[PDB]
Amino acid sequence: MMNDIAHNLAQVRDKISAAATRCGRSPEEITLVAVSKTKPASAIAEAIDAGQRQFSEHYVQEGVDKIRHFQELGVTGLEWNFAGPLQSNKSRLVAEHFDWCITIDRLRIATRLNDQRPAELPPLNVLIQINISDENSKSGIQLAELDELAAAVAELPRLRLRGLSAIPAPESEYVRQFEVARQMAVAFAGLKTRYPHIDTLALGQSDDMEAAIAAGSTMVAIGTAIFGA
Repeated sequence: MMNDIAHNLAQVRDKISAAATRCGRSPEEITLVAVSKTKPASAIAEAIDAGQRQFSEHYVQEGVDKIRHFQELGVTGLEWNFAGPLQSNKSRLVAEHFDWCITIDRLRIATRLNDQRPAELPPLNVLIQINISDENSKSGIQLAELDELAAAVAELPRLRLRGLSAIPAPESEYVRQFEVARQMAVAFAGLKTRYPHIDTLALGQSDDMEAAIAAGSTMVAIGTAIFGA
């Protein structure tokens, strides 16, 4: 027998592996992040018992409480991503506790995170979020704004610019999912030619995973398919 979370993780990892191989990539090129927002520490603990080490949280206090909880238990090897929209007033908590911030879309927030990172911690890994296809969102920048933001973020020494992220508008057609993901892959490839250690393209959830992986995503973030509704 397996518990549901372990079963689900095995299923998702296998789908990712098959997609990678199918498009000529090594499965190791794709990092699975478990989206644990709204799920209790006990659920994360089951995921950890099933080998999962990287988790994404959307709400600052919830995430910090979980991070502290596992620190207190002495659980090692975890990586925590903050992937919610970040309000200025909560930036210090993120800077003090997270390993990655996925949603950088303004210089002011990057600068605060940089300035609030404790001296004893590694630099905070960051991705610049692109609004690639969502006319109904104000989160993420337009691609035309990327050069300006990336140059500024790259000069913040307590951050490490690692690449790009995006959450496309939901799309029913595979061909459109792929076209949008391809646009992100092109932007990502270009960024690599201009900055060091650009190695992360955070793109794709369950319904658009196949398109994202085929296009070049390196980091997929899955919630419901791991933890249930």
